[PDB]
Formats: sequence, structure tokens, C-alpha cells
Amino acid sequence: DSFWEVGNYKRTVKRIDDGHRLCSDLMNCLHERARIEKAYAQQLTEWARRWRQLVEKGPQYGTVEKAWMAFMSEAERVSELHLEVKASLMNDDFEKIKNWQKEAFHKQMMGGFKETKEAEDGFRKAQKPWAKKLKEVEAAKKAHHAACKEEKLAISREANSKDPSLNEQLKKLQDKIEKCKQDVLKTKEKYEKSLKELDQGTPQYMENMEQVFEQCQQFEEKRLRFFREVLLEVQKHLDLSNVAGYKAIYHDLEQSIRAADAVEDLRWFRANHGPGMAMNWPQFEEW
Amino acid sequence: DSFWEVGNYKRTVKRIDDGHRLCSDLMNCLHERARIEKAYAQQLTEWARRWRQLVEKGPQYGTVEKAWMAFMSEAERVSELHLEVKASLMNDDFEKIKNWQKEAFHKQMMGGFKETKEAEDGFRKAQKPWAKKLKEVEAAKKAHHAACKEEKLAISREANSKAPSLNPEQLKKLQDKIEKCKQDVLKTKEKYEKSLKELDQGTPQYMENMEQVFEQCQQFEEKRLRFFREVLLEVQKHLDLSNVAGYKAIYHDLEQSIRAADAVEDLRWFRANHGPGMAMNWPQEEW
Ligand SMILES: [Ca+2]
Ligand SMILES: [Ca+2]
Repeated sequence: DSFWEVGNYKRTVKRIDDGHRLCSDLMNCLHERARIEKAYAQQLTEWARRWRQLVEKGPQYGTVEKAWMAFMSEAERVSELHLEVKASLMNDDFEKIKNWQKEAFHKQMMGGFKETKEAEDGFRKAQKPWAKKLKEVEAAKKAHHAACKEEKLAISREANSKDPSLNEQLKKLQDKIEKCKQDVLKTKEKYEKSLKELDQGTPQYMENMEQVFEQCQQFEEKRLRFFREVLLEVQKHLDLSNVAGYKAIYHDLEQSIRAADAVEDLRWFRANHGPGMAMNWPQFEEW
Repeated sequence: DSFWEVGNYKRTVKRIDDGHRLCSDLMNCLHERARIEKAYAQQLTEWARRWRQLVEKGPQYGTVEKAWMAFMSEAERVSELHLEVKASLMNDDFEKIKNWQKEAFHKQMMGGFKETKEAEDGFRKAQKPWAKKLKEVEAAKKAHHAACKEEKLAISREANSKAPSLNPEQLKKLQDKIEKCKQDVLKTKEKYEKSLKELDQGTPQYMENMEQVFEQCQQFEEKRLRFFREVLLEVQKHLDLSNVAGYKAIYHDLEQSIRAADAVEDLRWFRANHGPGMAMNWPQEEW
């Protein structure tokens, strides 16, 4: 249940497979955002294309037609602006994480990552002496839970011994007890002797596990620091107020709307479609 | 096909209808853009829901998980900002246009708009008078050419050849018919002449009549234009997220969350809970 138990390092070795996994989960996350931005872009271009044709063809004209059109232009700047978020998310961040994942993790010909197997190996190897001593100890204690039982049972047999049927039979009982009692004694010493060695062994074993562990942390710290550095970059690319000309799109929009002059427009109609027009007052044609 | 040509006032009449139509196209335009706006917002919201759960269900925990999640937080906030654009658009703008159209343009029993019929009527009036006399000139343009051509048909037979023609009386009739023809040209010209001189007076008064109604279509049209300009400025402001302090806040905040990412305290937590800093029951048994 705890890290020091044999093989309970399985977790810190898994963190490295998780390490790779997360480089993809993050790429996918960005990748999907990218499509969202380009979709909105696409929609905006479409809208402006649609409405450019409709305003040209329709009956709105003049400086109020200009103001209307202004709006399909701002859609076109916004479209370009979100389109290059896709561009930044994709060309840069995604590829940064992809290249990092190539340089940090390495698939091997018959398995997983070199990294994973290396941590998995240094762990096995720093745990090996001490796990050996452990099996030694457990076997010994079991051989001491065995002698104990048999001795106790020979002793019960003496209880059965106080049967009026016989009595070579008792002597055997006493001798059996003596040896069993003695054998309990030896197995005892063996066991506690092996337990001692395990304790000394343990300070040394403890050193080797931490050596291995602290370079698992190290590698992991690299991935964490990268996530940090890169997410700070991602957020710049998302921020459109980080763009110089964003503000200008709106300033230009405003300017175009302001220009629309109702009167300039009214004077254009009078002269081109109204009373302001040239007329050939009827004349007398001979012939 | 100049304005003054009887009935050419039709093109300025058609300007009204078109006004209502343009109001509608604008409304539609706007609505489409709203629908666009909301679609972005919504795709963001799905992205945030998706990735929040995914990040939560995955192996990144800690302060670095938090940063990634702050990321999910921004999409939603941006979505708020665009649903808000959508609302402004539909709730302010579309409604403004929709109500404006309804107070400028009134159905008339029997179809069409009371204002288009108004203009059609007054033009007609003002012209009616002058299009009578013009119809007269035209018939006197047909009087005069009739006579002239009749004269030109009567010379030729006489010349040919006469080819006899046993009589002289016939030639006399021919000469006389030519004399009738000079009479006709003469008195047809006089009439054409009277009618032409008649129009002229017609003209100054009729012209005054025409400018009177035209100006009255100008005043109506000016309204439309003025209003169009007014609304577009507003639309602009609604669409403008380049000057919204609320938006930049999204990223100040986001960035602060990414900076809160600490790789070290994330790994101080890992060894405490999953590494060497875990408590352990070292072996030390009976029965
Ligand atoms: Ca047009
Ligand atoms: Ca998680």
C-alpha cells in the first residue's frame, strides 16, 4: 500500500507514461481550439462574401453603401485575425509540444519508452538486494511459525498421553518435545538474525531508491516547466488585444460609418435620377 | 429616359419600397452575424466542458492542472462576451430597425405602402396637367408628318409620267391634290406650332410642381439615411471588443493562473504522497 513495499514504485514509473500521454492530450486540446478559431473565421469570410454581393446588387448606394460595406471589411479583418490564431496555435505551440515529446520520450523497438524502462530498471535493481533479504526473512518466519505449531502439537499429544494403555511411549513424547522445543529455538535465532541484516541492509537500500526517484522527479520537473513555459505562450496567441491592428479594425469601421453623408447622397440622386437631370424639352422636328 | 420624361418619376417612387426592403436586408444581415457570433461562443463552451472533464479525469494534477483549467475558464468568458455581442445585436439593433421600419412604412388597404402610393399620386397630379398637352403635341407631330408625306406621295405619280392618260382632267386633279397638300402642310405646321408654344408655360409651372414632390421624397429618404447611419455606429460599438477592458482582463487573469504553476511544490507533494516521504512499516511475529 506504500512506496517502500516491494514494487510500489510502479507508480512513479507510470508517471512517465502519463508524461507522454499528457503531451498529446495537450496537443489535441490545442488542435481542437484551432479548428474552433478557423471555423469562426470561415463563417465570417462567408458572411462578408455573402453580404458584399448583396449590398452591391441591392438598391443601397452612395456614402451609406460605403458605411454598410465597412462592416464586411471588419468581418474580414476579424477573420484574418482568428485565422492566425489557428496559425500560431498550430504552427508554433502544437509543434513546440510535439518536438518536446520527441526529445523527452523515445519509443523503442520492442516496447515502450527508453525512459520508462530505465526508471523501471534502476528501481528493480536498487530494490533487489533488499527484496531478497525480505524473502529470506519471510521464509524464516514461516519456518518459525511451523516449528512453533509442531512443538505445541506434540505437547497436546502429551495431554492425550495422560490413556491407561501404555508407558517407551512417554519417553518418545518427552524427547520429541525436547527436540521440537529446541528446533523452535533455532528457527527463532535464524529468523531474528536475518531480520537484523535486513535492517542494516535497509539503510543502504533506502539510499539507492532515492537516487532513482530523484531523477524521476527531475525529468518530471522538466515536463512541468515546459508545460508552464508553453502555456504562457499559448495565451499570448489567444489574446487578440496583443495585436496592434485589432483596435484599428474598429477605428476604421467607425471612420467609414462617420463618413456617410445623407445630403451628399441626396444631392447625388437629384442630379443622377431626379429634377437635377438634363432634359431635351420637346422640339419641332421637320420632315 | 430622363427624369422629366413623362413617367420617369417611377425610379424615385421605387426608392420608398426599396427603403423598406433595405431595412429588412439590414436586419437580416445583422441577424446572420448574430448567429455567427453565437456559434463561436457555443463551440467554445463545448470545448471548455469537454476539456475540463478530460483534464480532470487525467493524470495531471497539481498547480499545472490548474493552469490548464484556467485555460478552460477563458473560453467560457469569451463566450460570455460574444453572446453578449449577439444580444446587443439582436436585442438592440434588430429591434431598433424592426420598429423603425414599422413606423415609416404602413400597409394600405388593398396592398403596398401608403407612402409609396402617396408619392405616386402627387407626381401624377403635377404631371397630369403637363402630359395632356404633350399628348397633343405628339398627335400634331403626327398631323404634320402625315401631311408632309402625303405631299411627297402626290408629286411622284404626276411625274410618272404621266405615263396617256387620254385625259387632261386627270392631270388637273393631280395638280390640285398637290395644292391640297400644300394647304395641309401649311395649316398643320400652324397647329404644331401653337401646341409647342403652349407647352412652354406648361413647363415652368409643371416643373415647379415636380420639384415640390421630389423634395418631399428627399425628406423621407433623408430619414432613412440618417437612421441607417445612427444604427451602424451603435452596431460598431456592440461589435467592438477591442476596447472592452473586460476582455483583456480574461488574459491578465489567465496569465496569472499559469504563473501560479509551481513544478517544485507539485513534486514536494508527489514524494510525500507517492514517493519516499511515505511512512512505512518495516518488518519486525508470533503464533
Ligand atoms: Ca448597391
Ligand atoms: Ca486530473
